[PDB]
Amino acid sequence: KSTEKKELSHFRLKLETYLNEHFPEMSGNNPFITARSDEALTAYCDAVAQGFSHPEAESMASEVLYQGLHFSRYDTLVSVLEREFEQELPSPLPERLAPILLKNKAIQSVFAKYDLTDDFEASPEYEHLYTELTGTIVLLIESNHLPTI
Repeated sequence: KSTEKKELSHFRLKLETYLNEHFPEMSGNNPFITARSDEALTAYCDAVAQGFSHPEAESMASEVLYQGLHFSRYDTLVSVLEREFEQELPSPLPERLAPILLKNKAIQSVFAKYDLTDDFEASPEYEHLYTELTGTIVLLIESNHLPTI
């Protein structure tokens, strides 16, 4: 129960950091962070109870913590912008535009066609997504409809 407070704080901090970096749009969601940190703790306490070591328990609790959060739309937009638009939109623009593009109806309508599972980026369909996003941003720039500031 001291262990449980210490572990809970450890899982919460890891998830806060991970969201801050990869899902900034979700990073202030206290209901999710509380609920997901609680789930990871239960996985940890279960594993210990069933005979797993501390490192084993922490490892599998971390898989619980991060479950369904391996694919990041934010990260994908940042990468597209850095790899493909480096000349037209150099740093720090990728980090500033990606959150706004994430709210753009053209960009959303592209991501919505795909099943963004944890293993999506390894998927054949990743390359399709990436090319489609690149093409959309080209159109946004050429039509002078790129979101600003």
